[PDB]
Amino acid sequence: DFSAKVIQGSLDSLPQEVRKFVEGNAQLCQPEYIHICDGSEEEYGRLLAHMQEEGVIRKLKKYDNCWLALTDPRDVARIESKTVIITQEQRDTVPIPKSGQSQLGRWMSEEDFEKAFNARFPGCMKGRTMYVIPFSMGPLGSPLAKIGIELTDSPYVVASMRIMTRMGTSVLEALGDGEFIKCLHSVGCPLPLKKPLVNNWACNPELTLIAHLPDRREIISFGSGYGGNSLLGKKCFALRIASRLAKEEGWLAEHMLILGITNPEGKKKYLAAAFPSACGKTNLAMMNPTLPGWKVECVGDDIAWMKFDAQGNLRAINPENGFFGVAPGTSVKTNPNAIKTIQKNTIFTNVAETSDGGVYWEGIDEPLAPGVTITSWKNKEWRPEPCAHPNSRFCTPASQCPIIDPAWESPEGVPIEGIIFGGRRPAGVPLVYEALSWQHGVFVGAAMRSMRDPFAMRPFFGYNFGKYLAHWLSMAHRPAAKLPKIFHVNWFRKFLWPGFGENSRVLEWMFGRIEGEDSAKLTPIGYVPKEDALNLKGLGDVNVEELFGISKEFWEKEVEEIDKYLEDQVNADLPYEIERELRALKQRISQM
Ligand SMILES: [Mn+2]
Ligand SMILES: [Mn+2]
Ligand code: NA
Repeated sequence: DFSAKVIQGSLDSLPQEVRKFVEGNAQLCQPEYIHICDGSEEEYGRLLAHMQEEGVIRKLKKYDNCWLALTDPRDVARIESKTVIITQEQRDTVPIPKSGQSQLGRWMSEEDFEKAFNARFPGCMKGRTMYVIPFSMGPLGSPLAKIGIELTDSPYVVASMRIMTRMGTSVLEALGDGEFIKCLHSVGCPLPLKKPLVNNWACNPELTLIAHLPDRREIISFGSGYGGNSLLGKKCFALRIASRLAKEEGWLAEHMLILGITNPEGKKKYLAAAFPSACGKTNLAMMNPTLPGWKVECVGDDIAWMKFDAQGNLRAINPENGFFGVAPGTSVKTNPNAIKTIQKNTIFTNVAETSDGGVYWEGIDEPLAPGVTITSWKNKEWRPEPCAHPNSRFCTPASQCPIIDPAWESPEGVPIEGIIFGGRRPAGVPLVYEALSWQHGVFVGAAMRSMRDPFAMRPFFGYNFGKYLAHWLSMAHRPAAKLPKIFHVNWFRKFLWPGFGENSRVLEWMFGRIEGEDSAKLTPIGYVPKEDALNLKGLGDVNVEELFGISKEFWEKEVEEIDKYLEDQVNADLPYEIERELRALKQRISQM
């Protein structure tokens, strides 16, 4: 019994299964106190003040209620070599490759994990508070939303999870006796400290391990307090666990932005998009379009959960409640909507601090006022090695985005009429092309690169990628399902295209193609825009010949390399339809 150690809330008031989870890991981890989070503003402010008192965070006096954390240099990102999924058979988690290691995930046996678990978690929270975070992934009470409970010994995680999810007493009420994802986290530094504490950031880099057990509905993470390792809603739940749930239940959990686009007549369409690059999604999702009368609005910039309703519409929600964006490259010039979002109630991690209480990073594109000296993320003076860590972050409420979509919290979701795959390619791949079919579209997603990153999901596949491809293809056999039109974009051909707000011109063409305009020319790789199909007013003389140019020699090599990749990495689980599209594309290119 742990009722004596409860410092907020009550074990009695919890649902029986939530109590089992809290009390069981309390017995294992042995925390001093147990804090059931209510999600309130009072709880949030006093927790920030407590982190301030202990040197864990610093207040940023320039802004309204903004904070800065500086971490141990050994704990600054997701570590893929210590990120694992546990199933009975390895084959269900990753395809068995013909050669070498799998690039599509990392499996660990139930037995191996059991040893690792017992060598870490017993007594790991000694002298620390165990925070119980009840959180909803998606608008509270949405039919697409899923609920979880995160146990953690890190106040930084609690604060960050308040921004990145809906959390508090309301989630416990909405949950009741229903199912939830069990999330267990520890920084892995029980008191008294065995190891020395670096920069007031508790971590155990040697024993760091981020484990997923989809069959048990469990995420178990140890040793890292950073981002995707500690905010277990973000990658562990929303992509890795969710994609397995999505396979079982007939929906999709994807690494996609969701944006709403409006034409000058007020007609609205929603698009989803997967890019492998860090900045690529936020650039597009928070874009200021340069075309007169066109509007762009953000539903989300990272995760999309998509399900077909009874009318056959692919409905999407953003399961997150905030933005955990990469800080470097966030420019006052070329990303003003993102900068506006972060001016209040934002937790920054590993960015540089100015003398006047502001933030700084590489690519901010705003010169500092005279006198203003910079302190780097290592807490030392800096003079124009980088001032901010390249994977440094802002953690900010989604509601504060100036162009947040009015339907971003709609429980039914938004109707996805188009899915966009993206890649940074210097040669060969045109500005934009549209997939010939759903099956070809799935192949396009599988052939993405900028290391190859199919669906932008390489580090996040929750199960076998071959079976993931088969799951995608199976959507074409759902009764009366209106399949989204699929496109591939490449802003970075050479640079022949300005990009930024001008990409709205490419989105107009996608919009019109969805409406059924004959504004397309057929090519061996798919449909491209016609001569004069794009709106180029205000751009001068852009080289549309070389920009939409399709070289026989390039694409011959491209399909060969895709063939080798998919044969090697997906192997026996590669669905016939993907191997068909590959040979079909190979054949179309041979006839050029
Ligand atoms: Mn203290
Ligand atoms: Mn992401
Ligand atoms: Na610190």
